[PDB]
Amino acid sequence: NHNAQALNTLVKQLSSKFGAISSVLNDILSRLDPPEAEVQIDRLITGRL
Amino acid sequence: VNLITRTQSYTNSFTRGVYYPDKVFRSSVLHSTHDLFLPFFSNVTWFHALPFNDGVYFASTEKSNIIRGWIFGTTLDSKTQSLLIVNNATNVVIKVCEFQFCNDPFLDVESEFRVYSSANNCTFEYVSQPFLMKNLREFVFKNIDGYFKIYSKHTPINLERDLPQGFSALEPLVDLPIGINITRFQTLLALHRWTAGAAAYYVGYLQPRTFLLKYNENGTITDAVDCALDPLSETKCTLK
Amino acid sequence: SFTVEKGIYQTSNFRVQPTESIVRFPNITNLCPFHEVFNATTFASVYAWNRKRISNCVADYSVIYNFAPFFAFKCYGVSPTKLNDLCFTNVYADSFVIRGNEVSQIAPGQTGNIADYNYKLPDDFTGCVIAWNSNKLDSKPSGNYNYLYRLLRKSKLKPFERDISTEIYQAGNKPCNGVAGPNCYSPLQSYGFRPTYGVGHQPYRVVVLSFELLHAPATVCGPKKSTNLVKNKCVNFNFNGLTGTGVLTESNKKFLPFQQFGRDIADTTDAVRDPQTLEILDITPCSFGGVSVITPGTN
Ligand SMILES: *[C@@H]1O[C@H](CO)[C@@H](O)[C@H](O)[C@H]1NC(C)=O
Ligand SMILES: *[C@@H]1O[C@H](CO)[C@@H](O)[C@H](O)[C@H]1NC(C)=O
Ligand SMILES: *[C@@H]1O[C@H](CO)[C@@H](O)[C@H](O)[C@H]1NC(C)=O
Ligand SMILES: *[C@@H]1O[C@H](CO)[C@@H](O)[C@H](O)[C@H]1NC(C)=O
Ligand SMILES: *[C@@H]1O[C@H](CO)[C@@H](O)[C@H](O)[C@H]1NC(C)=O
Repeated sequence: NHNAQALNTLVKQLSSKFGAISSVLNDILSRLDPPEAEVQIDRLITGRL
Repeated sequence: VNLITRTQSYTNSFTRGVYYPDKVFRSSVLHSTHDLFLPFFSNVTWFHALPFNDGVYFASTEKSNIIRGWIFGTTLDSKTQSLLIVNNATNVVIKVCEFQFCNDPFLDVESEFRVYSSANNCTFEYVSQPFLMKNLREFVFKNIDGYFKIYSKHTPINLERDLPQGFSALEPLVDLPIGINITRFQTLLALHRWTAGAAAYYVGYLQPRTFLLKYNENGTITDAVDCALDPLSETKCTLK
Repeated sequence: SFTVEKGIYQTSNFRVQPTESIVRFPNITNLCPFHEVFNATTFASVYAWNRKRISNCVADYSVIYNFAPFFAFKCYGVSPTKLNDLCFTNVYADSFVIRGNEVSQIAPGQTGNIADYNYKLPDDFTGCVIAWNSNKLDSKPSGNYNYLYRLLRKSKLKPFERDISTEIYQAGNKPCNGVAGPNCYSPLQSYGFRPTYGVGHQPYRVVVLSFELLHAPATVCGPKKSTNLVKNKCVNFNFNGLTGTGVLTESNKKFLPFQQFGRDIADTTDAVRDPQTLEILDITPCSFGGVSVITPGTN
């Protein structure tokens, strides 16, 4: 039970935005430009770490 | 031209008024959703200008086809737009023209002069298959973010004077991009001509609530839990 | 290190590479009425701004570039050079005429008479603002007074709110009783446009475009061209904006006639329907894993 709960929580944490426009990198890459995507990417990186 | 008198009564809603929130398929899962729903075991009105508030749950069981279409508007005047829905044998017509409605708009059966004096400026018109089709018809209307969402369901029912006990998800019918205010609504009636009959219906109001819905393996919702009804349901929602 | 002891070590990972790409945009061939919004020869006043709704058409932006050189072309939530590839749910267009120096007022989180009493934008606005000079069209030599703006109002304006009331504002305790007496002033002020006016007071035509991203199945896109459909291979796909990579297989899922996508316990996409041919397809991730190296000692 503990192992399954931990893995499920870790997987579910991937859908949080942490203060960005979206929680998916693929759309941000194909919707914005390079000089402004890093600001959104940094928050996701910090949260997932 | 006034031939209608309305009488009021009160009854219990039980667990009725559940609709699919989105267009996402799910199976064998329990999903939590915060949205406008009809609270469980609420206090619905039975009728034999009404405020719209944040959405309306309508229920009918008559087969005489007396009910057909509805009127939605803020001041119910030709100075502002007002949604008009008319259901008929072949099709359904939806308009947003600033009709000059009368005090008691009733169909003549089929001159619309009694319903409204004249038509005028408007942009949206819609024609489709009629919404209507021992039978209970339930409808949910809500206007939000410039969209008029209408959900409906038709179900066979035995001879019962009140709402039955069970579960029936309301599949979406239409989502019209109108974007106007709605404050009051009225029910349209069709009287043969000028006999005056009688009709009855159930009215309830929606509230923002958190629900726990159960999807079967097979594409349908079969159970729901209202998290704010009592401590037991709160515990159920907390434990998922 | 240059020496390795006996054992098994984890070095790196591998993933199967994609084969090709799949595009499944809808096949509607209408053209969105962007041309009608512009060069209409008549633009309403700022206090009563036109609002047009655009949906169910293929949107192209090439006409905008060749329309006219722009005083301002500022897009907030989208890069202006990528609008030819995205797909939106519904488009809103608002056009009017304003003074040259007040262009900066049109922006999220701004203040000013036009900002608070004429036209207010939301803080989370996601769209574009276009402003270009129209001194040669809406500037009478004697003066054009058809363009009016509200000046006095009791309270601010909510985002995307329009007021058309025309009553004598009361700035004092005594009532105006319907006359333009002392302390009582008209709510609307008429602009004065002449060709002799310097830059900063000449009229400017402004068009604001608002999008709706990540919503119900989108309709406003399609400058690109669709492709065929392949299955049982590591391929890239783009279904009406939903982009990804994986393996597409036949699905035994009973989709209701109004659902479009599918999700699981982990809340990730695992099924989709083809817009051109109504058919449910399952999506599976391509193979990936780790690599271990087994070796005795280097000696
Ligand atoms: C419902 O409301 C009415 C008045 O609003 C009240 O008289 C009645 O007791 C309530 N409960 C039921 C079960 O009708
Ligand atoms: C029913 O409504 C449709 C839709 O406008 C209309 O074409 C048809 O004539 C109507 N039928 C009658 C009997 O009026
Ligand atoms: C409808 O609205 C337009 C726009 O304001 C107005 O010109 C017209 O007089 C109104 N009435 C009719 C019958 O068109
Ligand atoms: C609708 O009516 C309400 C109340 O009368 C009013 O506050 C609002 O400005 C009107 N218009 C819209 C678009 O809501
Ligand atoms: C679920 O759907 C399948 C396929 O349509 C069917 O075999 C089964 O009877 C359904 N179960 C229900 C409706 O409870």
